Amino acid sequence: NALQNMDYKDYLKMSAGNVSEYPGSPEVFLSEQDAVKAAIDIVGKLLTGLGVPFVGPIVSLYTQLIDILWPSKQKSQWEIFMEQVEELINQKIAEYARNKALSELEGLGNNYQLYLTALEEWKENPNGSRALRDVRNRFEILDSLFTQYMPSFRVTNFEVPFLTVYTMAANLHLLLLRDASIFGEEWGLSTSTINNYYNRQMKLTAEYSDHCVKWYETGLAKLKGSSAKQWIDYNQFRREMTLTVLDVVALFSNYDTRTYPLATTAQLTREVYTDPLGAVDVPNIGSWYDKAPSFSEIEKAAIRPPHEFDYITGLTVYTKKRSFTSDRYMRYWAGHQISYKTIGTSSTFTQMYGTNQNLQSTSNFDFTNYDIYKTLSNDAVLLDIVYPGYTYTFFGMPETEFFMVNQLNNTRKTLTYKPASKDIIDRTRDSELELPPETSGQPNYESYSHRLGHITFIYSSSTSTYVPVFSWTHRSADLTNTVKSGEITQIPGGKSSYIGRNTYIIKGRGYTGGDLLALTDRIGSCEFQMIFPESQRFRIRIRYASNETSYISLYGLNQSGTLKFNQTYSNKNENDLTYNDFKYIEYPRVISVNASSNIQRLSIGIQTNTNLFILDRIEFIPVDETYEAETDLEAAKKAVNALFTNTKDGLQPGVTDYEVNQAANLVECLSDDLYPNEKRLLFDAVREAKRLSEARNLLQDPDFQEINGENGWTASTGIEVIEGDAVFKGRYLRLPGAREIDTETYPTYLYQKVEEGVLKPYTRYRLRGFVGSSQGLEIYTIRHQTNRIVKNVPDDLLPDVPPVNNDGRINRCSEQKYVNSRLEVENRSGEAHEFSIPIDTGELDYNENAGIWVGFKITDPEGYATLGNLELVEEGPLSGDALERLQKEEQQWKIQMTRRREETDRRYMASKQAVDRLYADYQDQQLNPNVEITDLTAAQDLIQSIPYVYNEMFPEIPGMNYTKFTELTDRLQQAWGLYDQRNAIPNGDYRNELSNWNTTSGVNVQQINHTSVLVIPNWNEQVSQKFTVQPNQRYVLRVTARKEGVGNGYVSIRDGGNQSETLTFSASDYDTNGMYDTQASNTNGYNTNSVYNDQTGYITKTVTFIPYTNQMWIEISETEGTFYIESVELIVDVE
Repeated sequence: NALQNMDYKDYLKMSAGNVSEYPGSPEVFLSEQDAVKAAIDIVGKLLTGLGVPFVGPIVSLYTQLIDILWPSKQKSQWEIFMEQVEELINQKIAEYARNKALSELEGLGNNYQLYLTALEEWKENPNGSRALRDVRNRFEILDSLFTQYMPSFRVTNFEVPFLTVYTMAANLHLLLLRDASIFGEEWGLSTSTINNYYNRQMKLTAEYSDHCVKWYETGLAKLKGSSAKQWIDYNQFRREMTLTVLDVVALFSNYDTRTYPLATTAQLTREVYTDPLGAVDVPNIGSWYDKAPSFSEIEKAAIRPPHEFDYITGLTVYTKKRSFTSDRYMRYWAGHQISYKTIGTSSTFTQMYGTNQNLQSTSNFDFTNYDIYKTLSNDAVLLDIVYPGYTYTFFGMPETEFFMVNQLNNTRKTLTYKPASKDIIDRTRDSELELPPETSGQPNYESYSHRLGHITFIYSSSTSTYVPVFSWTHRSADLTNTVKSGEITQIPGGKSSYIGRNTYIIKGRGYTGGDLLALTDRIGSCEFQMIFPESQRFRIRIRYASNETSYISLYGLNQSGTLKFNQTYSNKNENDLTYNDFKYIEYPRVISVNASSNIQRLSIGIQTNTNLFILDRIEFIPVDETYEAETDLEAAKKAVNALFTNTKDGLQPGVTDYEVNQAANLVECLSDDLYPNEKRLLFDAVREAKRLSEARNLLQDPDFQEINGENGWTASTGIEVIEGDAVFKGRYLRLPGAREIDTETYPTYLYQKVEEGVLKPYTRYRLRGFVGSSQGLEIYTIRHQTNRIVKNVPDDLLPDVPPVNNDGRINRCSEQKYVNSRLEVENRSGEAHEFSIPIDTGELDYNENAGIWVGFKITDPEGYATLGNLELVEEGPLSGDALERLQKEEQQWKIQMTRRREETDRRYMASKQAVDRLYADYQDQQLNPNVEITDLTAAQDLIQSIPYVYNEMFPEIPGMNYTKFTELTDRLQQAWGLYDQRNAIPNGDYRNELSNWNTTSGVNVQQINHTSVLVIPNWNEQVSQKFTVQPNQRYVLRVTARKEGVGNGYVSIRDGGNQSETLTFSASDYDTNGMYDTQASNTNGYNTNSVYNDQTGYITKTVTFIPYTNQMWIEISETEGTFYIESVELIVDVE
């Protein structure tokens, strides 16, 4: 059969069996095919050697690339790359520029051959000075040839037709530079020489990428049109230029050996589309597209909008029949339902295409667990001629064969769609002409480059258009998101799973191998589902873009936490991102996963405040067993060193007491097993740092051991000292809210004076502290001016879940790590935990001894504060502007003080003279005989009139005259003290309320003008007392009282015999002789009266008395009205 037509030549094709007239149609026929076949091989080889830094695998990779780009076949592969695009866009590169480029490329080839042999020489003899010369020389020659020639491949006017050439050359150039950064130290390159190369490499990665994408996009735009025919051409360029340009560009980022120091697996997740399945260019008949929908109707119908990566599980095809007569008919694919899913879910999706009406039959296909690596389709036409001689044509698809390989057990199978048709015209279409397998030894079911992903459909009943369209995913994109232990695994954002939420996916431009995931204010979270078949430690890295600075949170893999991201770009749409708009962030927590055959989940979400985060890919980086420990050491070595000056024997003044404590906490993280000596030395250092903090701190009692002690903190009742609690190391203060009792509100306060003795002139100091959380906390600094700030600090450093778990003891290591990550978010407007307030001295004065007051207060009953690490430190001498403004405040001050010392010295000397008058000596141990209660109240009223006894804005703190006030009050009380000892009547001035007095129930003592006054409010009401006296001694009784209203007030004294005396008070005591109108004679003859109303007006009356018994009674009463008694006094008469 086959053999009887065969020619001897065909038969001598060892295995000669009728595919030796197209023996690799995608290998060596049309130049678009051979370009595509070569690009698919190249991409396929590069994927196996990403990250790999060893000389052996790199030599064999070059061996392979060189055999593809510079074969010894009679046509140049570079020429084929030009033809490919020249044909697609129908423009030829001008003769001279085309020939120049081909020359230079042939020459590049000769130089690569010599690089490869030198590289091989060096592998065999790595320390031979000849081999080192050779490999270095040949590298330097290639680099400068690339630099010379790259402009040759982007000649302006011809950027698009050159694009494949440009791409493949740029790729070699980036690989070349990569070699420098891995082999450079061994070739003898300087550190700086290597750095220059690496910097050039990263600049060039951006230039070449941005050029490739720009011009892909421009080329594609110029094939836009309005007809179906033009759509085919537009899509061809999309497909071919993805395979030949964008797939290569997407690898460029992985050639960075600093970011990728070991083997890395990349995944191309973009979909590509094979040409639509309808017949074209049928002799004397035409094409499916002759009568078809418009360009934009096909773009809409055939091409899926961006979506989460998916794979096909099932298909139901709907078949119709078409006849013009009964002799001849086509049954064809009229529409379909396709079932598919995302990774890891179990949720089946279904979509419907085309029509399902007026059907002949239905065909079902199950593809669960299989990849489809190849399709054979029939593009058929039905042609019929009917009376009276008119031709009718129908284009449709009556047959496909799906070639399948099992994902798990690797067996092969074929499923066929083939309804009965009769007398139709057929051409077969093989998917491998467009998407060939990789060139290995291996069969296509092992080496396929793409699998069938989805099936769309171009449908119009008007034009009888019924055309399936197949999309395809690259092999490098797995269906399980498996993460292996010996490599960096990349998982692009498109490979997230559907869990029921909408998801915003942006169209990628080629840079990333696929589409981009975006999180927004509308859709805040995504989930990934992954298989981890081995137990391993990893760290996570994320490749991202954003136009803001905010943070993400990560949940899953037995942990959760937060990560800051920094703005990467500004003033662009998210569709105009270029290479340099993408950066990396690294999560600083090592993840432990246990090996499991089931899915493990990681969810990523942004905060309430955040608008946009664009996720390109997440990366798993394997780490060994000591990585966590090594990085903890590095963190601690840094934080401790930052405490000290260069000589290591002092604190920098910008370093806070809180920071000393933070560094100490991080030292705790160190492993005793790995770093005992390093840990001991860092402990030694922080201990010394803490002692240094206490030495420079000008506050007494910074650890709060002696509250209300001498020359330390003065504190209101209720303030608590806490030790052994979260956030603060050692001891801190909790200030409660102000206390309400009935009408009165009693504030919480804490203050201390720093004395003049420890200060310096013309110097700046800083009050610093840490607030855990607060509301209504007032902080005061006082030297000459008083300054006040209010802090309201949020309670954002404690967690809402246990920070320890079972082990309920505090762990200062994990506590500080958590607190550090919270101080890392950006709110410094009065709500920062730290505070630092400046206080400036001018001249010093040991007499004034003004010092510096620091004060804290809460007036709000609902306020509070936790407060620690308090310090007052010297910053340094004032100079420049700060000094001038101080000399101004100071001079403004000295003027104020001069006025105020004058107000003081008068009120003072007046007060002091009143008190001087109370005594009959200069020692103050003897009272005058003649002093009465009224001399005491007068002194007291004047003492009360001394001003500036208290600070105006903080009255609990002493003012300039506190000392003067206190001295006179002590002296006044001493004298009042003597008065009561002298007074033979116990409690005669009612300073002990009503003790010693027998009273009826309505008698009370009231505070009138800061003095005790006995009140008798009604006439049924009485007071008396029996007390002892010396018989036959002359006493004098002195009564100071005010009688108001009708009637008389009486004070009666008697002995136990026949002696008694009665003093009478009445409102007649005030009535006045009267002006009697200026004694009826005064200038001109005008009138003036006197005043009978003397309200705040007591009268003193006296009477002498001799008791002839050792007992006496006093009795106080009234007939009516109200009687007020300031003092009853019974003293021995001096005469």
